Amino acid sequence: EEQWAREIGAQLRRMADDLNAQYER
Amino acid sequence: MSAMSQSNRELVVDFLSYKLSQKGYSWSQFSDVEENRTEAPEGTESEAVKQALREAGDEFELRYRRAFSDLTSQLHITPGTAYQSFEQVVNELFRDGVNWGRIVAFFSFGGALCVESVDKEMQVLVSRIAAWMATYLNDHLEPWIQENGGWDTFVELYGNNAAAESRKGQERLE
Repeated sequence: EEQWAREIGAQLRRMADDLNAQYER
Repeated sequence: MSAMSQSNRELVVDFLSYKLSQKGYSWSQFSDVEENRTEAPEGTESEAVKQALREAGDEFELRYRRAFSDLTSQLHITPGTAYQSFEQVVNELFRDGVNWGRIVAFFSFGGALCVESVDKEMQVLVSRIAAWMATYLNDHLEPWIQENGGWDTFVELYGNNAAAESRKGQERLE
């Protein structure tokens, strides 16, 4: 399995979560 | 498979090819960094979306104000465990909701992991990332990101026109 996948998804969504700010970070 | 996703697949490749171009790797012809298919006029929608995608393509984390180093260190992948990573990517990308943020995150990260992935998996790995990027974004993200605006927030980011006539424009009549 992929134990490092924890960051491949979490760390990916982390920065992408900035979308909630709606342009205005 | 078939839902209007040509410009989306050509766009992701334009940027991904730009970062990989520094190393000299391209699936299209070892050189492109543009589209090699769309052939837009560059001054009506393609130049506006392309320029906005770049400006926000580095605002994913904003001066690295979210997490620590995790886009080059270690990096695990292989033909048998990578499936777990992909399933986690989309699942986690659905945290707050698949939006324009998913594009900026996959831009820098996808290029920062691709440079190390291709060098650890030949030119066969990145060649899949380009196709899978479209299959996944089209599977459940094209209509989602567009439903909330997606490209609308991108152009408003590089254009700063969010407080001009977009707020009181598409929030009552449209």
